[PDB]
Amino acid sequence: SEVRSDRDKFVIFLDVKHFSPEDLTVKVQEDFVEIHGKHNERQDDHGYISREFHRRYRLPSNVDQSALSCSLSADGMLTFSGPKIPSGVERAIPVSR
Amino acid sequence: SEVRSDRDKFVIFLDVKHFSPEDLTVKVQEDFVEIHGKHNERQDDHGYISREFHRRYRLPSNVDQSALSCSLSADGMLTFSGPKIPSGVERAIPVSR
Repeated sequence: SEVRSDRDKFVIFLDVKHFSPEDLTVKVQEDFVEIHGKHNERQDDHGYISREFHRRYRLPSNVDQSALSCSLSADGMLTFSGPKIPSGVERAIPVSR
Repeated sequence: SEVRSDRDKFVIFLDVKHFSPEDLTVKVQEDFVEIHGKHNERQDDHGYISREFHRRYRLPSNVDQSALSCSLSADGMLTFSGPKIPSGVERAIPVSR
């Protein structure tokens, strides 16, 4: 987990390496991002393992909830992001190298 | 997880370091050991995290189900064990050093 928020955007990075994309759900409700995962795996000798989590995050009030995106990388990182809407009211300048 | 089984006993070791003793349940049913854990934690900014698992293990038919024990170590290791009942039918000899 890393949650980053700047003037331009809000981003959640969440390591979910033990989960398949179909195991995950992401919902936004009442100004919270709600992320759930559940993965079940058969073991040797008729055992099984279930891994499960929930993560609730507060969503800043200026994130555009009509422009949210979420993706899962091949290496198991979930990225959830949204741009911030300008309200009309120091500014970092990128240094290229 | 490590599951060990010798002529004397059956032992499950399971790392549950993110769980409190009150978060865990252990049940034996239909020749399976069923271990569950769920731990919820409040975060900063009104977030929360839930961690949850299930682990089902087959219990050997010769384990004495009247003499099962389970404990959680300070460092978060769960040990579940039972002795085997002698049936009446090579044998390792310990080497002390």
